Amino acid sequence: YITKIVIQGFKSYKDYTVIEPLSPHHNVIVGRNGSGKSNFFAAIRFVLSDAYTHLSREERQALLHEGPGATVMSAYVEVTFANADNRFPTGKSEVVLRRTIGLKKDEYSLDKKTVSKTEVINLLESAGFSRSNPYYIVPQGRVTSLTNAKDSERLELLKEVAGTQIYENRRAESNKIMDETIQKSEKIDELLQYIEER
Amino acid sequence: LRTKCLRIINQMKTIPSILRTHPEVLAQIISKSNDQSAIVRDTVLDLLGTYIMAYRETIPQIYGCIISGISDPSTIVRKRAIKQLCEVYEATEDLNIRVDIASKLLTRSNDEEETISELSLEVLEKLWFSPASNELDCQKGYEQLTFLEKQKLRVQYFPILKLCAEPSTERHVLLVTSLKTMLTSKEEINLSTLHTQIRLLLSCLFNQLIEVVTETKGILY
Amino acid sequence: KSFLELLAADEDLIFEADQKLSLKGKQNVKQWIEGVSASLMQHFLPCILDSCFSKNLRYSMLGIEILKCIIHQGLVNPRMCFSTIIALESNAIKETREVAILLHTELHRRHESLIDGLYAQSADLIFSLQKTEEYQTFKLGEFSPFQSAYTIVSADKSSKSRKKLIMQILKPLKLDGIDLPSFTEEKVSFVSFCCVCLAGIPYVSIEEPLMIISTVDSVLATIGPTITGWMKKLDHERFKILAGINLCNLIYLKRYIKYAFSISDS
Amino acid sequence: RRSQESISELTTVLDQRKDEAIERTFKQVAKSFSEIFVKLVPAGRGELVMNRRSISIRVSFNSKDDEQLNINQLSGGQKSLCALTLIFAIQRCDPAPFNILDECDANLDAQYRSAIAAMVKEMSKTSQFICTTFRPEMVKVADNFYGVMFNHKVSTVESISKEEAMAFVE
Amino acid sequence: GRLLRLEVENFKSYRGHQIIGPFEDFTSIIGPNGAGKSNLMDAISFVLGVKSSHLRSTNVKELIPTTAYVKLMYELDNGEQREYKRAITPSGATEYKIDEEIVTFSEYCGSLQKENILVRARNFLVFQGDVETIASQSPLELSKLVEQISGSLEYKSEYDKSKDEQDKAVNLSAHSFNKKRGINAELRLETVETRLAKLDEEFAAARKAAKNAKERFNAVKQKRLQKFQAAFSHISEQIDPIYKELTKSPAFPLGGTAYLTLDDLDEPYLGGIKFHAMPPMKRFRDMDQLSGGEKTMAALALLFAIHSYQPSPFFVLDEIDAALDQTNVTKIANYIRQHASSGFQFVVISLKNQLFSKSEALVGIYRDQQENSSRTLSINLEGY
Amino acid sequence: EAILSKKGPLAKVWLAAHWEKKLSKVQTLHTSIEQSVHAIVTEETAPMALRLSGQLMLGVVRIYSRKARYLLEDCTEALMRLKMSSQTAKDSLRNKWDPYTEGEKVSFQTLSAGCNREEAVQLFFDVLVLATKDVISVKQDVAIQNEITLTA
DNA sequence: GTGTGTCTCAATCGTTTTACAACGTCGTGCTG
Ligand SMILES: Nc1ncnc2c1ncn2[C@@H]1O[C@H](COP(=O)(O)OP(=O)(O)O)[C@@H](O)[C@H]1O
Ligand SMILES: Nc1ncnc2c1ncn2[C@@H]1O[C@H](COP(=O)(O)OP(=O)(O)O)[C@@H](O)[C@H]1O
Ligand code: BEF
Ligand code: BEF
Repeated sequence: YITKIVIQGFKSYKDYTVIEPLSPHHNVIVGRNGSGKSNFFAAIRFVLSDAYTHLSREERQALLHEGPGATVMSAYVEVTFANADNRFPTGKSEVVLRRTIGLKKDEYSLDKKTVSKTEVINLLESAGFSRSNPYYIVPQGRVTSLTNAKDSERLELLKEVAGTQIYENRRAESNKIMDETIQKSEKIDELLQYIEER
Repeated sequence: LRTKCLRIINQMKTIPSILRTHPEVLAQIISKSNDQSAIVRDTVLDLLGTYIMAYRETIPQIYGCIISGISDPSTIVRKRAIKQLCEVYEATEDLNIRVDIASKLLTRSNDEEETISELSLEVLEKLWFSPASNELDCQKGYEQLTFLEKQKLRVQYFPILKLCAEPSTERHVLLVTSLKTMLTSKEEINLSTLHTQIRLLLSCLFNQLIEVVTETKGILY
Repeated sequence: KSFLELLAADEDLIFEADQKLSLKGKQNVKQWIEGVSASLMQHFLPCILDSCFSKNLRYSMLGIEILKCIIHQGLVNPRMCFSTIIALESNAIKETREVAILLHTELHRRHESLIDGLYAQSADLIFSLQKTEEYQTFKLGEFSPFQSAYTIVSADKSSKSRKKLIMQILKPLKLDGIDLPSFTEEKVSFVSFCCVCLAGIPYVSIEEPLMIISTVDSVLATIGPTITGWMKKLDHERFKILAGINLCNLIYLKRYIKYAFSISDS
Repeated sequence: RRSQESISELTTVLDQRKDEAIERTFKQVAKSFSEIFVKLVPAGRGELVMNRRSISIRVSFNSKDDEQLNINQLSGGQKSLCALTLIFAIQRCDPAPFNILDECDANLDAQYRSAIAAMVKEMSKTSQFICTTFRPEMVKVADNFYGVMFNHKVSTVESISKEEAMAFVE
Repeated sequence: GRLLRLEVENFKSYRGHQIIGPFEDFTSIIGPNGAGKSNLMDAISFVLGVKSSHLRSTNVKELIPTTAYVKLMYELDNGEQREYKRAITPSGATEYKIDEEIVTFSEYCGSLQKENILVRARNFLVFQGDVETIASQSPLELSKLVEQISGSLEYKSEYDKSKDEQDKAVNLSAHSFNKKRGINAELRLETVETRLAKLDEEFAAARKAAKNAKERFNAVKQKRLQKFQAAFSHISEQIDPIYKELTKSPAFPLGGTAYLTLDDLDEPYLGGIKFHAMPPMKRFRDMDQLSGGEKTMAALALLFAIHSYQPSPFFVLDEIDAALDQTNVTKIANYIRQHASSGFQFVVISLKNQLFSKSEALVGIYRDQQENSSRTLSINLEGY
Repeated sequence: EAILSKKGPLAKVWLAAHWEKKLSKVQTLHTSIEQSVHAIVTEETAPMALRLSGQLMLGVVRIYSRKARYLLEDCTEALMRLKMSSQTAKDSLRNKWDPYTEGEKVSFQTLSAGCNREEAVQLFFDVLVLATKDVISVKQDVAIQNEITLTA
């Protein structure tokens, strides 16, 4: 599926590091006790999830690299997806996403198109992704997650995989729009009756 | 309304001759060089560039309100102030003000925004060893012909030596890192073109270094 | 010089960086080395930040260079050595009042939590440097060693941290009366030093000393009229004179605060 | 006005479609869970039951009957196994994208780890997996292996092929 | 001395009267998953009286098939086998007991605490998947933990109540003198003189009350600070040598460092005990963006540092090696091997064969499918 | 197919819901509603789900609102205008006939490393797994040390 | 063949809402 990733300036990743076009089947990562695995998965979650949102000054500084080389200002992660039709803009066979972060700026993007956040949120939402804490991702030692949570949350996850939350949200929003139109329509009717008289 | 007026006069008259009759009005906009609005700051920097292009004789007393904008938080003021320093550098001839251009350029080699660290190099490149004339190709330095020794390379050469003479260990390192970063240019042709200019320089100084074997204490150093 | 040059090898990747970036930015196509320095500073730290206050300028300037490197690479816990940066912020020659402010404004930009209350500790150091016995009467007007401290923190909407540090200065301003008979001249000389450091500093707002005057009138009310029938009565003790002189230093300041901005009425 | 009444019809039909989709997806995920869990252990029953609302994961580690074995009183290993069975069944019903696993080998045994390895082989046939461990059972199934190393205050990634299954297990 | 026996009937997944045998120094629980292998730590925690919520269950009828009890026997270095038995009576109440005499909690906790076993703040225990969250919680609760080891909580209650008494007296007296300066400032009429006399006497009364309260406050603060300073002083001088003993592998003969700092040296209860650590090849970062393995090592070093102050008779470890490689599990195995003596009894649960492969006694746990009774056996590692 | 091409009005309303309210002026506002409803009521494009139907419903109601607002404005203007090893151990035991104690099953098993350490502990973990799945009944509480009898 | 005049991409300066962290309120679980 997804092919290759580049990370630079991220935590414990100073320079220009690329990973090979990995295999579509099972992949494993092995290394030392405390090096570069949790950071790798945190970068993958950083580019595509709902996390690191309510950040602050020391937060948007906590995820850079602090070293003796030179003071680093910005960092960026970029992934490469080899989709077929799962993502809606099928005109692009190799979609690419990236999120750069400085000390006082962040920008989502598409294939060098620097769009805002709401559009990439809507893009990932039309695809088969989930905005909030995703079940297909498990962080360090957090595997005993969806076996001890309150069972209403399990109903919530099941309604999530069936895709209904956004449906209810947009339905309510549409109802609000309908109320605005019903008032405007009453106005229209009174004014045109005045027209008709005159 | 204060934004609009100074925005309008930036192109309104097309003649700074109004300030030939109103130097107190010019003194008005000099005061607003430190306004909080980042928008009005650049306007002052644009107007003051235009005033030098025609009414040239105000190089010294204007110069102060120019470099005072390079050390500012906004990027627009910095990306604009730099380009005005370009034009001023050629029209001016006092080497003592030329060095003040350079020290304020090299200090901004690195910045919070990436583009400031981008523009600051080529605007330096354009000055030091990339002249815009003829006879700059396929030759070396020769003996006092076409008056290139005291009329062409004296802007390519002179402001160097007085900038690299600072014994401060900051200067000797801030330069040498910048030079290597300048080498990795945009790669249309990246090595041979820059070579030809500096191979001339490296032979040009060398001709003045051949003066050391045809000759003085500080000059050699 | 050997120590600084040793540490400089890790920092020489500033243009040896580009010597390597000529193979990194433009690519080509025992493991103790990283951990010799980061230990041999902590075994010899307590002399390093003691040398910085000497009069031998070459000795001092070549000490502050080491301190400039250690915090920049983070080899020793900055918490242990942050209480000496403020003591180098003002009480020296002009040639070092830059770098101290630079480190003091670097940590407060991106760390903000490892250093937030330590001012209360570090202010004991500055008073521990200069001697005051029958001499050097702390008359108002001198350069308060926190003149820049409030400036560096106030470069935002700091409705909280601006309040935090002044709390760390007023800690002996109120008289807790840790033991009401026992206070020594140097102990009340301490609080008099804390008076002037609050005095000579300008502010961006006006509200923050209005609670300070609210505190000093409490000690004026609470413990003042206790000693009022003591000084006037045969004065044959040092319990009160070590305090009543300190207590009457408060009306000095409070009078200076009514003229600190000439806006408070009473 | 005609446009208004047509969109009202649209809201009604979409609500009906939502409800039938919820029902069928619950049934399918329940069946998938039961199948995967009975496949994992030589003898056991697993099933999900929705409560009376529109969930309770009645697990049992034996074949004959349960002894009201309340969840989060069983063990760490059993509930880790239950969580993995849940996510793997959800993905079996509908293929999810690029799932990622960080140290699932936490409190399992040999046999459970082997059974995990075989079923994740099949799930790798159907979808995209990336994972991290230290043990010899998960390693034998990826057919595409990597490796990281930390030197000079930077972490680098590489690509290796055979030495790791003997170097970082034994 | 040490733990010697455990006889328990009808505990959770233990039907019948089972007897858990000899517990030498550094014993290892072992068995397949999902069958015994930590109900033993649970039964130990239940004898050492604790709330059920820290255990896996959430009530007291849910540990059985009739009413049950756990009885522990302990040695006091002088031959006396003192037994502590805790039962579960019907309807859900409970009855504590020492040496087959019914005794309320008071003397239970007292005569238990006299052997350096602090149960109000359990420290000798650790639960499955909680080793790494011992060095990552906020600094206030680390100060709370070390203060519970100090045993000064009544001091905390008198402290904060007296602080409330004392801000109340001082602010009331402040507004009081404000109104006095107000009223008397206009004097140049009976109104002002009544205001004078009554307000002066009111303020003198508030002053006497404030002075008394200041005395009471100074007393409680002096006692609390004596205890806290004793504890912190003795602990914060001992963590760096043992941390360097933990992290100095043959690969890195300069192990690393660890620091415990605080903000106000005189008033420490305000800012919690900040704690930081440095692995061998690493710069200074806080305990948030550190990884799992160093978190585990730091937490174990912290617990051993606690042990350096007041020695506990035993120490129960669950799966402490969840996220570790081979190097440092071999290191901690060597530490535990060469540190256990007459004062310490390490009872460790783990699966990695390398870890428990060099114990002294093993307790293996099986599960006969006939009764669903997770029965167990035990064996020595001395004849081999 | 509204995602791919620009044939149907379903593509236009999808743009309206997906991008923003803008980039759809009055000249392209006047589209059809009934066609959009009969395109959404049938099965959607390559993603068979409901999320896209929800977005389409938001788009059609937004277009509805904007057209109604434009009608209101025009009517107001018109009014204005008209106003004018567990196997290896299982094997050794499977062969050996009852009775057998642990000490003797260990005696006939010598681990390749020669240590009475890892061999014994692996033997122990083994007999534990075997007893865990209905191999052996064992007995040890007879107050005799190392007295486990092992029998199928 | 050279200046034209129109269309499309980037910073910045008020709002806005929205996530977040402090604070009473209950309700279950015990122990005397
Ligand atoms: N902001 C950072 N900048 C640089 N290095 C970091 C930063 N935060 C954490 N690290 C280092 O990253 C490493 C974490 O690697 P991880 O993948 O977390 O180890 P594990 O192998 O246990 O998963 C540690 O050395 C940690 O100190
Ligand atoms: N009250 C009870 N009665 C009978 N069995 C129980 C009871 N409570 C828990 N159990 C079972 O006891 C077993 C717990 O064994 P434990 O020792 O907790 O497993 P681990 O090996 O992870 O430590 C589980 O099967 C659990 O369901
Ligand atoms: F819950 Be036990 F530790 F396996
Ligand atoms: F080793 Be990582 F933190 F899982």
